[PDB]
Amino acid sequence: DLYVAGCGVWLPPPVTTEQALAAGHCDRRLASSTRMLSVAVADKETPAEMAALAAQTALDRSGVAPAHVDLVLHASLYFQGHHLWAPSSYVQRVAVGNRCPAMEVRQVSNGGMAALELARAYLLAAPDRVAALITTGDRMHPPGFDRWSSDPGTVYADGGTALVLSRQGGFARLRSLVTVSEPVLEGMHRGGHPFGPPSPEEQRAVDLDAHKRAYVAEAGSSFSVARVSAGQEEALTGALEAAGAGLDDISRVVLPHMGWRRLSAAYFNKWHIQPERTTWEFGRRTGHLGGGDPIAGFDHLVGSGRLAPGELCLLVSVGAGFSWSCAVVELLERPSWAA
Amino acid sequence: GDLYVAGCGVWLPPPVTTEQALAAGHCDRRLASSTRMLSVAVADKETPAEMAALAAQTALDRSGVAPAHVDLVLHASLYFQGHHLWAPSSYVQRVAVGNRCPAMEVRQVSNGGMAALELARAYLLAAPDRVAALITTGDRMHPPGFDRWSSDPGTVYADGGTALVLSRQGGFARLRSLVTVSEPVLEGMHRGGHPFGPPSPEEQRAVDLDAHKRAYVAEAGSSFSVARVSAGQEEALTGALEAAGAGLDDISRVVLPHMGWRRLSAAYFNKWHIQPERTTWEFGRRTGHLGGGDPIAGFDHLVGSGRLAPGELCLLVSVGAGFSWSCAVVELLERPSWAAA
Ligand SMILES: CCC(=O)NCCNC(=O)CCNC(=O)[C@H](O)C(C)(C)COP(=O)(O)O
Ligand SMILES: CCC(=O)NCCNC(=O)CCNC(=O)[C@H](O)C(C)(C)COP(=O)(O)O
Repeated sequence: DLYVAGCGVWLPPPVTTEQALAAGHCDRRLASSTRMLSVAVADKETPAEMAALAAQTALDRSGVAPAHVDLVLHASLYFQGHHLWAPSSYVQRVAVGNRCPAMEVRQVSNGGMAALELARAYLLAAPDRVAALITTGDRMHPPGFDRWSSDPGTVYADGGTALVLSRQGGFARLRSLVTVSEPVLEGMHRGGHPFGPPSPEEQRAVDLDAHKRAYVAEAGSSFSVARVSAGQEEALTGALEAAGAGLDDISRVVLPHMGWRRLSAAYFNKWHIQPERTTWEFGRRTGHLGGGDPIAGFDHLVGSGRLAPGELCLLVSVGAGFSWSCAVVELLERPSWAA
Repeated sequence: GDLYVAGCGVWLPPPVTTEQALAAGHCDRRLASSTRMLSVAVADKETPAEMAALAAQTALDRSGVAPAHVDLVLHASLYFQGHHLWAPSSYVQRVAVGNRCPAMEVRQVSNGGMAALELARAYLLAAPDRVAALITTGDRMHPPGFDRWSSDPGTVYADGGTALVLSRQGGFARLRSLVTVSEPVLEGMHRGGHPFGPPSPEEQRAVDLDAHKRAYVAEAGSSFSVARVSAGQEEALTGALEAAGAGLDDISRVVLPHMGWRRLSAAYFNKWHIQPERTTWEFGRRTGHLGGGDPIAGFDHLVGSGRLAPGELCLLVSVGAGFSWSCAVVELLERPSWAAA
């Protein structure tokens, strides 16, 4: 199989829900239903800057030489700051210093696990390949984005994450990785008829709620909820089965950093697992890093010593489209940078 | 090189002539002359993923490959896809494939099609039972954010979609080589901020790549910039030729980016001493730059117009800001039924 050789995050200072309420960015009803405590917010740091910083951390920990990094993939879900510019080449220039292929991979909030899929294949496609770097980075600022209200129920963070995947060795083994696609749901996140062509553009601003309501009215709530539930179930069961494990075999579940209401509907009141078995407390203080959530969550569990050698971790990620990815990761040893 | 091209296609909206552009004040006479563009495909109502999906329907139908045999869908683009936090690749998959393999975006600015081809090749090769992959491109380069004539003087940007179906099973052409080169020292040329510092957080509402280029060159040096670009292009060319066991003289047709005449002459005609008549120059100058899509559209043109004969070799040439370069040698095995004589 493949190994996680390194990982890291770069998170700008948090803004608390209390500060957000006082600043008017946020209403009480939303604070209450999401149960968020705080979210990382950048000042001047741009998406690729934060990704390269996380990447520098992940690479240092991995100890992998630049020449053994055979691919760089940068994932993100929002504007990277400069049109017709190569943010992955920035990540490569600053964090890696080598000349392998560097490109972007996007799959909305599932982008990190999507990049992991392509990185796994790339490493397996040739016998001499060693490692791949995956990064994520996003800066969810005005004018085009409202971290509290553009997609109500999820509060968006600024920051970067990174993971080093390796065929040679590492502190954890990737026991399975399964990705599920249900493209009938793609219209849920755009204008135009759900089952026809998209409408004309909308750069500022992001308003996901209206598009969802329109989708549901056309396809029906029954259809929408059932297709979403089914896709999530396929990813879970596929990943667990591929790893020879059941959900009871899992010590910690890395969930997306969504608000409480969404996490309860999707996971807690569905799978009947307890919050303490998940990254809920970490996520509710961090915010949604898009495709980066499973990397940030795994890094936190490992870094804080909350995952022990021999224990299995389940990564859970979902993106508009829809796409789902689940992965089972086995911790082999506590890395030197952990507690 | 045991991969095949099984299908390809394009969907191009109606052309706007340079004459129309000149009359509209979108183009000046100096630019028209220097680029020698005749026309550019321009979309009216069509959006990027819509055009990509149309090209994919064409590519898939031509390939005869079953949707179930499509194991990966990659959609490449260089500009805003029309909706944020929305998945254009899933639109492409819903409309053109109707299957449930992974579907995602790959970007590498104007090298995005070949970058997707690199990842698709690896994906197909990574498990013994995988069959085909679909790569698409699509962009719509409209005002106010973009000026297709002036945002990047020297290249005129097109709206349109392209698609290619790659297969391990079989197809009408064989992928003999594909090589990608990366020179990330050049990344600053296409953004604000210091070339060797962090990107500026100040967004440039109207894209002006010429301003960014001038700032980069003033800092990194003109000589350094030209040479590093030249070298990257040379590495990709020679690498792809060597990997295919071929020399430039063995290549019957060259698919070049749809840049303006001045750029093509500097980068290719006066450098490689190859004939414009041996390239897709005439097709490109009527189509415009489709970003990562050029090599697909150019290859599609050559095959569909019957200009490539069985046994003959084709060189695909692609470059993107970053910079990244990709070249590929494709061998035509048979004239596909959808082609002309
Ligand atoms: C950045 C956008 C993105 O990719 N988000 C990940 C996908 N979005 C979600 O998973 C949010 C949860 N939404 C759903 O499960 C379905 O769409 C529902 C259940 C039909 C509506 O959800 P709701 O808005 O009520 O929370
Ligand atoms: C922005 C879309 C995109 O990715 N385009 C591919 C990269 N851009 C180009 O290749 C344009 C040609 N530019 C170059 O060859 C180098 O930048 C030079 C040689 C340093 C300056 O070229 P010029 O702008 O004078 O034509």
